[PDB]
Amino acid sequence: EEVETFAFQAEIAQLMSLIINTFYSNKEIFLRELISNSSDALDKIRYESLTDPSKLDSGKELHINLIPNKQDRTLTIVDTGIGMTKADLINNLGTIAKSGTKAFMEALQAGADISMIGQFGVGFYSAYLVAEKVTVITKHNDDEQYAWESSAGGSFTVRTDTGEPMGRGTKVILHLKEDQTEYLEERRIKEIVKKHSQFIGYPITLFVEKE
Ligand SMILES: CCNC(=O)c1nnn(-c2cc(C(C)C)c(O)cc2O)c1-c1ccc(CNCC2CCCCC2)cc1
Repeated sequence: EEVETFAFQAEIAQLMSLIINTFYSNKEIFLRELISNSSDALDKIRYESLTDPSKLDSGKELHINLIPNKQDRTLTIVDTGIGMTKADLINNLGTIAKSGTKAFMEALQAGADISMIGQFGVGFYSAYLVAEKVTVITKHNDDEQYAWESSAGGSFTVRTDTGEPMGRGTKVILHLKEDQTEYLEERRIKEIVKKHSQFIGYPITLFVEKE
């Protein structure tokens, strides 16, 4: 193996129903959240590079790419952000899933708008509105490349990854549900990016396919 399995420390089930009962009607939100996460990690590497420019030896270009693949039924979002160590990976998709759900449910009960979801650290899980499964590949300067994977059931895996090296950053592959292929269409992606992510301060490039 060298594959490790972790049980969700929270009810990810409770998070998932909250996300359904909050965004099922506007699923395109997932793109906003993932792009927003990318921008966050890009801000971090930018910031660290100011004090230590050798942080950029793993890649100088700071960007976000979107890659639909109809044949595979995947939407992939790549960024050249700071990436996650193994511990960052578990902290951000596991640990925070518990405390961030708790925090976000409290704020919603007190009247906060749903659009705050990203601020409670659980925006990533909106991906499960469109994806049956999600793989996260990540690389941080201070660690090896890892692959995280979950169908948002009771568990997720982490493994040392041995695919193509990214130099630094994070790639999220959405294995879309059969009924949500619309997020593979160029026009659709474009509209969502225009609508939600126009103020993102890094270039966001859609890779259109040939047909
Ligand atoms: C420890 C240093 N590493 C990073 O922080 C990092 N590196 N890559 N990413 C990253 C993560 C995701 C999701 C899988 C969680 C992503 O879609 C894209 C990313 O670049 C991240 C990342 C980790 C967490 C988040 C979530 N931020 C919530 C935060 C809460 C307080 C308000 C401001 C925003 C967003 C991006």
